[PDB]
Amino acid sequence: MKKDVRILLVGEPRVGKTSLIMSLVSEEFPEEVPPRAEEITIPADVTPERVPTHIVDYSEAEQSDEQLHQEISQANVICIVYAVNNKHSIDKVTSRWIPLINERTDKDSRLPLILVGNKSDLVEYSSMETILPIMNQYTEIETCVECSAKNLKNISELFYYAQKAVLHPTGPLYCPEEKEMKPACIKALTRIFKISDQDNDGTLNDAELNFFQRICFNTPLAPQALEDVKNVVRKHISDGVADSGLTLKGFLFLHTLFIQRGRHETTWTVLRRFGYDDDLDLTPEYLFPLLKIPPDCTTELNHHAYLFLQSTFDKHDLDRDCALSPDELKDLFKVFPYIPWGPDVNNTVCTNERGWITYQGFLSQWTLTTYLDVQRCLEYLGYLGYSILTEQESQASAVTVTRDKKIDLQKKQTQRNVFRCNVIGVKNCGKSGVLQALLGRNLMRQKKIREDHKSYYAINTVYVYGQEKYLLLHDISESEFLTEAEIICDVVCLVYDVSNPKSFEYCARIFKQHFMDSRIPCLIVAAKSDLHEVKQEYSISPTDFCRKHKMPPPQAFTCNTADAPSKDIFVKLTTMAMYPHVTQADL
Amino acid sequence: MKKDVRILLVGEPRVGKTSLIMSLVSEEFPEEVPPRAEEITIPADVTPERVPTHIVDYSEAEQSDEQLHQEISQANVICIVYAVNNKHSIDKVTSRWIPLINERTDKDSRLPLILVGNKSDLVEYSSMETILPIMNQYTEIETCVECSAKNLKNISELFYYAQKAVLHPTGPLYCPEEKEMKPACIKALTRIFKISDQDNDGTLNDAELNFFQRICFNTPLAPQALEDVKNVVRKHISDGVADSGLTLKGFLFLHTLFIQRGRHETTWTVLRRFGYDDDLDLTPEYLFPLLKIPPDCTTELNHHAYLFLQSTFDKHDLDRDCALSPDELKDLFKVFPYIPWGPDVNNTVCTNERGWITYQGFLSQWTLTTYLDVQRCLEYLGYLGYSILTEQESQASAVTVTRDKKIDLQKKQTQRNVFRCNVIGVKNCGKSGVLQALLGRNLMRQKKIREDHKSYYAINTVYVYGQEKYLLLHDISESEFLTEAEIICDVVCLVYDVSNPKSFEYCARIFKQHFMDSRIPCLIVAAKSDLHEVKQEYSISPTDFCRKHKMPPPQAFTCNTADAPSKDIFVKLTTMAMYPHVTQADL
Amino acid sequence: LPEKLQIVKPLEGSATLHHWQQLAQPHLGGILDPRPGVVTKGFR
Amino acid sequence: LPEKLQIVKPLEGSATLHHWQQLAQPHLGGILDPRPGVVTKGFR
Ligand SMILES: Nc1nc2c(ncn2[C@@H]2O[C@H](COP(=O)(O)OP(=O)(O)OP(=O)(O)O)[C@@H](O)[C@H]2O)c(=O)[nH]1
Ligand SMILES: Nc1nc2c(ncn2[C@@H]2O[C@H](COP(=O)(O)OP(=O)(O)OP(=O)(O)O)[C@@H](O)[C@H]2O)c(=O)[nH]1
Ligand SMILES: Nc1nc2c(ncn2[C@@H]2O[C@H](COP(=O)(O)OP(=O)(O)OP(=O)(O)O)[C@@H](O)[C@H]2O)c(=O)[nH]1
Ligand SMILES: Nc1nc2c(ncn2[C@@H]2O[C@H](COP(=O)(O)OP(=O)(O)OP(=O)(O)O)[C@@H](O)[C@H]2O)c(=O)[nH]1
Ligand SMILES: [Ca+2]
Ligand SMILES: [Ca+2]
Ligand SMILES: [Ca+2]
Ligand SMILES: [Ca+2]
Ligand SMILES: [Mg+2]
Ligand SMILES: [Mg+2]
Repeated sequence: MKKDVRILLVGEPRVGKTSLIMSLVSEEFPEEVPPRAEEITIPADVTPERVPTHIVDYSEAEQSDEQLHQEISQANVICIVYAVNNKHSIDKVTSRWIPLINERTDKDSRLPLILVGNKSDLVEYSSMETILPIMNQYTEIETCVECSAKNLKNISELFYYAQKAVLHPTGPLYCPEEKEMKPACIKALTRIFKISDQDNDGTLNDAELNFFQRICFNTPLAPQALEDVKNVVRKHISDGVADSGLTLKGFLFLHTLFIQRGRHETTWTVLRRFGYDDDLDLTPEYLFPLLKIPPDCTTELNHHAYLFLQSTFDKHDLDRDCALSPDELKDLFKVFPYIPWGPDVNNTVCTNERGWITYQGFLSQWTLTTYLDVQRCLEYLGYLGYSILTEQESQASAVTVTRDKKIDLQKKQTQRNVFRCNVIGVKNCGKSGVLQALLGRNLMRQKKIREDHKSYYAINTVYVYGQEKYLLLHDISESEFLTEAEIICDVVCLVYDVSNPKSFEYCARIFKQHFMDSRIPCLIVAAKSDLHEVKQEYSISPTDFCRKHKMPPPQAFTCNTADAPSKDIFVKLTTMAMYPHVTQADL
Repeated sequence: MKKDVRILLVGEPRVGKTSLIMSLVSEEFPEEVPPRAEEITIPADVTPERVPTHIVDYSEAEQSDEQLHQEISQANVICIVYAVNNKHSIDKVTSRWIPLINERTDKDSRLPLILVGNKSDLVEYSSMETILPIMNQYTEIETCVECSAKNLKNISELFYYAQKAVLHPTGPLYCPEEKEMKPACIKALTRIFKISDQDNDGTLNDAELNFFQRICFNTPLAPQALEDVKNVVRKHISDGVADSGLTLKGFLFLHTLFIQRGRHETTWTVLRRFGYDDDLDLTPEYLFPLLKIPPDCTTELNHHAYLFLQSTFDKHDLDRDCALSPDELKDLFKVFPYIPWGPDVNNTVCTNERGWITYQGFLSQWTLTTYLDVQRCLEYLGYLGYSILTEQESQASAVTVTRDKKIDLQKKQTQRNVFRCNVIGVKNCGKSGVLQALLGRNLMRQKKIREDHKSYYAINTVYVYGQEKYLLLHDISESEFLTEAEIICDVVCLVYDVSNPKSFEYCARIFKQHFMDSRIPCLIVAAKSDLHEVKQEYSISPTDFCRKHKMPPPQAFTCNTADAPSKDIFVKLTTMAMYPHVTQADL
Repeated sequence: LPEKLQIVKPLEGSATLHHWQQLAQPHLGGILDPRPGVVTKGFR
Repeated sequence: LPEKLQIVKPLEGSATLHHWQQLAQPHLGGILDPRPGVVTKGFR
């Protein structure tokens, strides 16, 4: 985070600026003092941020102007000390010292300043006359602590308010001219409100607020003072406390009153717990943590993520129709910086009659991002707050890594849940009829889609032997050559055309390129069986070429039925995916 | 581990003991010095153990005798400084200072002492005359560093050898009288040898030694100097380097030469990496780490532990008969403090003809300790070195926690692998015939076991629908009342006697106590069907009382067959364990 | 003895550093609590 | 100014403390390497 904090004290001769440091280190006033103190540094266990603090003194008699310019250049915060039983010091604050700090310093960045008033035990009535122009003159003075070392009046408070200038800045949050918050903090606090609200009513009740106090601040509040918080935000603004509790406007009003009364750390702890930085953006190691993937391994989501996603679906489905409208889908991605899902997703996963994403489609899209590119899935779970709403170390505890493929063929047992199938076939032979029969749509529902929004991937659940699994189909286009990623699969579904005699050439040609030599079980299916069959022009018969190579015999498929198509090919493909050593005669 | 290290320097006036501390902090000799130095402390990033070090000086002119006794009482190591261009100092080392350290100190524990020789730049020939009686007199002097601050001769070496007296002791390892190691370190280094040897030949080759260097010391050795190590241990002892490499005797000889030449840290890093302490015993947080178990959850071993246990079985089966003899079972538990498995285990798990534990019995016993008491399984994997031989954080990464039971009945899907069945029946009705038919033994093999070694638990694998699972049977004895742990199950197997008319009373009585009201699927089986059946004396018929309560119809079982008994009841019990909502009519 | 020598006050056994540690903790129950003798920007 | 004040030498930019850190590291390749001017117990 930060390296070190250096506090520099300046001022007039005979103001007792060394006496404050000596009263801090001695815990009692020393009557006779040296003219300068050493660099007394304070350890990192006094602040929960664990950042050390260096205090350095300056005297004009023992130092030089080049040394003063070097220590002013090597600083982070400057405290200017005046004595209230004097008038030359207040004149020299605006005459020299605020010009001499700003003499060499460029106007791009300025160091924050603290004003210190000493010798307040000598005067009787506490007052403030000449300082109030100077706070109206320069925008860099933010705090005007008045102290006395003889009574020990705010001696352990001055250096804390000097350190809070560096560690907890008021720069990127508050604009003092227009007197509201900056819009980056406005956008940075609407997202925290939607994560902590767990039922989407628009209000925070007493149950979610204690969760917020236990996560952010620790040791949560007494049950009486929360109504005092609710009473003061009910008094100062009309649209604050609702029937359930705080709204978004009361939350933002409480945080801007915490900004403009001076307690900066209570909102900086809130924005630093949820993952932001000093520039109000989401950090690395929160969006992108480290996960190791061995070769020939797959990623899966465990049972903890499959309750969080279900609770998100049950949170954002307001009308209880078990479907997501585009209004509720826009409400789902308001915590995201950009919309992750395009119009391609609605043709990939299962849907209802109108064209809305259903329950199993919402699970199957999340069981598709994790299989292909796992870093996008750990990025997408970080926006919703997986590590916050479920108390875990990071986003990487949701993904489990399964066994190797070769050990699973060696020991003849598999524990996996997701299986990839590759569809290789000739163009214009109804491959997309096969990939849209897994989703339950016939040809009359296939005809009313646009070619501009077209998918190559499909995924749906398949029940075999009472057990629920996931089947994924990929359409490999006709290319005349295949790369390595088009070889990696578990089964393939080679499709031929019964109307075209040429087609059983090409797929069998693909079966002679890279697929017979590896031990991959494979299936041959026949498409458009509703049309009249014509005899193929290949040398060996397709049934004979199938039965020669130890294959299961070829099935039949048509998508011209009036109702939903039969799910019988995909059950056999999943069954061959689980048990590659079980030949269909051995079953 | 430790709090702080305090080094105290004593000696005569005008020996330059302050000049060593000033030459350490100034990195150059100061010609004029103050008579005393302050408590200059050295931070924790200079030693990998991360323990701070305090250096304190003493002068007789500025201090007092009570202050000297208090600082000698508040110390850990004392360095006594003599000047070699003097003879009064060597006299005062044995006259006062070694008596004055040992004046108040009890004889139970002594602080270690370092002897320092200064002013060696004045003399010409380095020699050692009068010190060699004193090392032969007191056993507490261990190091005799001679130094000079003018040439900077071993100034950064004296305080390291003083700190190594506290952090890396020679006390519990080496006995200087008989000149061998203590037997706790002898037993503490035989166990490290067997874990690092991964093929049980009795030797360490070049492959395992690089694994040992990478785990223990980091940045492993060059490929040329390992033959120099092997050459010097081949020279100094005859039974050292074998054909493959180092044996146990060469390993112990290398470690005792590292002890008796002074490099104590190389063996302390080895015994501290594998889990031991300063008292040479295994520590908590290594044997007993923390794992949280939610209520109504079960423990399982993942796929990483099911390769480590298989590699242990393939390591310790020398004759390759796929069975463990009691000689190899005694060789397996030589790294254990006590023998974990009694004679009860051979009647619990599967065995061969002679009575030896087989492959699946060795896996099934490890899938029984983890289900019942998980802390004993994380203790037992810590002796074999699961965290060392597979680079992981602890022993708790091998155990995974499954879903709740109630969510699994709610969503009608289970992902578990181990199922518990309870056997409730009348005494002398062949319950142990049922629990020893899962293991494949008939009545003729049942008759040749002793009643003194008798089991109540059984576990074996059951294949259903092509998938391998574990079935566990527990025999609940006749008690007339059942506790809570005898209610917790997945299925039960209520057995009745066809020879005794009373028996179907009692089991059905148990079915009216605590088991009908909960949604637990249950099975009724008939025993000793080889004998002649007699009609039961209950009011309703057993088939009618079975068919009234929505139950599957009662099976038949006899163990009087000549061959192995049929595994058909247990497949049905596992099938009812997986699918409690599937009634046998719905299948 | 040069000026490259850090002088460290220890934390334990100190009252002012304990006051620093207790004002350093973030809690939302400071909405009522005043403090004398400091004026900040936008203070009410 | 009392005697309860720790004076801390920093690690960085020091040669003797770097020598302390380099002799502090454990490595098994010190079976050849001598060192002058120290005699230990049982030294050969
Ligand atoms: N009543 C009262 N007297 C104070 C207070 N602080 C300092 N003094 C007295 O004012 C005198 C002058 O303060 P010094 O600390 O010596 O002046 P200085 O800060 O060292 O200024 P330089 O000479 O430029 O280094 C001290 O001797 C103190 O006795 C205070 O808070 N209250
Ligand atoms: N009679 C009949 N025609 C079908 C049937 N299935 C698909 N067709 C027609 O055959 C054509 C081929 O379907 P496509 O899915 O477009 O073929 P493709 O090989 O996947 O190539 P793409 O155009 O990229 O999708 C479609 O335009 C349909 O009109 C069927 O079951 N019966
Ligand atoms: N040649 C040489 N001279 C040394 C060495 N160490 C110290 N001296 C000189 O010996 C003188 C006496 O040492 P001191 O450090 O002053 O004596 P002391 O340790 O303070 O002893 P006390 O008076 O009891 O506190 C110093 O002034 C050094 O100049 C050394 O290693 N080599
Ligand atoms: N004829 C015949 N006798 C059997 C058969 N099975 C068991 N028996 C006899 O019935 C007796 C009952 O067997 P046990 O296993 O001892 O009965 P239990 O109810 O489990 O009670 P325990 O003594 O604690 O084991 C045995 O002593 C056998 O001799 C069988 O299949 N046929
Ligand atoms: Ca709410
Ligand atoms: Ca809806
Ligand atoms: Ca070996
Ligand atoms: Ca054997
Ligand atoms: Mg001063
Ligand atoms: Mg001295």
